[PDB]
Amino acid sequence: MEIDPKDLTFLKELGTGQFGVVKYGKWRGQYDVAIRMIREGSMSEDEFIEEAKVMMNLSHEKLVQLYGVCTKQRPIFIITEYMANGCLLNYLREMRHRFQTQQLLEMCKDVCEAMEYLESKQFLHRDLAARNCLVNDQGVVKVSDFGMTRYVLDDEYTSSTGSKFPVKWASPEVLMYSKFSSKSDIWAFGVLMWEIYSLGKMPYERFTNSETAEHIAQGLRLPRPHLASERVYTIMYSCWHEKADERPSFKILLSNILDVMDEES
Ligand SMILES: Nc1ncnc2[nH]nc(-c3ccc(Oc4ccccc4)cc3)c12
Repeated sequence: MEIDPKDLTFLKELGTGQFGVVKYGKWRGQYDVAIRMIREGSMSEDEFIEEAKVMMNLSHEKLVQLYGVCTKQRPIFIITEYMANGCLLNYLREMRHRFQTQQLLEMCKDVCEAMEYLESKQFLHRDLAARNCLVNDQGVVKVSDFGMTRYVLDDEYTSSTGSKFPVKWASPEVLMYSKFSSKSDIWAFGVLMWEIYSLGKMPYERFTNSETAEHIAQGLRLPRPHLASERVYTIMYSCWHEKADERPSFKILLSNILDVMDEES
């Protein structure tokens, strides 16, 4: 819903992200929030604003909430639930010796639940990766920046061969046909699981985007992480079926996750 900046306070700088500067602050006094100032020239504003009202109506505990927006000025402001521990990728790397596999599987339940809610609303992410997931003060993981890639003007960020396109998280049908589906978000979730159990290592770190695309196209798949059990690996590997219809839905995935958690007792 629209927010009068009168009701906001800027308290600290969190840094500049892919879509502009971000700061920590307070909304209506009692709400810790992160206000992002949208880089000018980066977004299709009208389309993004209209879709923002939709992402406002998406609510789930494991999804970084959108509390409102300031659109009658530029740069547009986006007021979101504040995640004290920052990006999940850097959270994974900083506490490399402080995560037990039970906490890792928890982080996977969190992501899978958020993506199952997004699946059930027939809403696509289009860029699921650890760098777009955030962690709050209680170690809980939440998805964010969902559907944001739909509104980027830079063609490098959108085209299959763009220099900034996340090939290493993309399914074969996204690289070859630009066919986005919940199944491509599932492929991406598989890669994300690999990020989690790898404690934040870059998938195919030493591959050019092209080399990755071709290897993926010919059957190469990420190696089982050291901290991943044969059951966890089975789940993230099942996310990477060549045939989209052969990949299990996020609901079936969450169930498998819960089965592994139960067997981890
Ligand atoms: N919410 C944060 N909490 C702590 N640190 C942070 N750094 N950056 C952000 C951030 C802020 C706004 C934002 O817009 C959104 C929000 C939800 C969905 C899509 C887009 C996406 C990310 C952030």
